[PDB]
Amino acid sequence: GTSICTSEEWQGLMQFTLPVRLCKEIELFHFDIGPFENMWPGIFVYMVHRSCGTSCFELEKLCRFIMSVKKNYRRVPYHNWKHAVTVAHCMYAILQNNHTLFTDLERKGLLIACLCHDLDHRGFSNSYLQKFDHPLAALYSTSTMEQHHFSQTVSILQLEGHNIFSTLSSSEYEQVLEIIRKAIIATDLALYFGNRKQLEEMYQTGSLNLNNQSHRDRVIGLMMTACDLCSVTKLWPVTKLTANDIYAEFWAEGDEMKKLGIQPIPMMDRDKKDEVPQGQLGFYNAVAIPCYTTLTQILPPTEPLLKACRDNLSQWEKVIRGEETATW
Ligand SMILES: Nc1nc2c(Cl)cccc2s1
Ligand code: NI
Ligand code: NI
Repeated sequence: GTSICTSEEWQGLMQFTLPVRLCKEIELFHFDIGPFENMWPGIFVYMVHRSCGTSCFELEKLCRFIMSVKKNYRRVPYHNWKHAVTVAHCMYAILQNNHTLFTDLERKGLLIACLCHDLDHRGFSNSYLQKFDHPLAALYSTSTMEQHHFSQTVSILQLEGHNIFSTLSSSEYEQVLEIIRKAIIATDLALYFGNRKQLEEMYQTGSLNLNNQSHRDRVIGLMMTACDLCSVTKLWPVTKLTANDIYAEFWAEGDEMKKLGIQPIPMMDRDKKDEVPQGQLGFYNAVAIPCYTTLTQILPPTEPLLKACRDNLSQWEKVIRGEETATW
């Protein structure tokens, strides 16, 4: 089912104003929402306003939406409200450096998609649900969770006075849902591998063209992935801390696989922490680097995200060689 924010919750956010000093920081790729928990909702409003305009959605309908989107996230270590807003910010940063490539309808859809992309997450992966045949795996055969995430989004839209997209033409309403659906589905990392490879080939052969709708969906696809993984693009100490959350969640799933007579993969096994560095190294070379490498080629203003990822790759190599500092 679906939860609704209180009258007290959405009204408090409307009064919200972003401290002056933050306006300058929020624009940067490396900005870290972490030290500002109370502000997160109003941080998103700010990004929506700056990107899509103040007269984009009715403020009340938007604020009701956001605080209900907050409440429908779970107290899991990683795939939580904190993550949703961190992905939204990275998208906002990309959009601001690439504003005129994307239409007004796309930007609003992509920002909403990022905030909604992990809705009602349980801390269990696609592997888990399909290995053990959860009812979600039978209803959604591929990209299982990502389909539930979008289904959750639509359910929140259908709440009393929550529909932010109502003041669009019925044709544009169809379009923005499809943009959102295609964005949320693209966060399934299984799909990423094929997407990047294809996008790379289209760029090298020069056939890439943003006026071709199928190309746009793919670039949007890579952008979604870039935002999903942006923890690997923050400053090393922030990157290190977030990893602890990702693994805290991985390990609790491993704790379930054991009882049902399965040795879970090394990455999810809490008695196998020693492999974590080399696992990150592998994940950067196989997924992260190539994702930010390709995105930069397509959108050169996004280059700082790749610089920061190369930076964190280097720090994981340092941890492997035993050169690790304290960092808490
Ligand atoms: N830093 C991050 N690491 C991972 C791994 Cl190892 C698997 C899947 C997603 C992510 S995000
Ligand atoms: Ni997800
Ligand atoms: Ni995510």
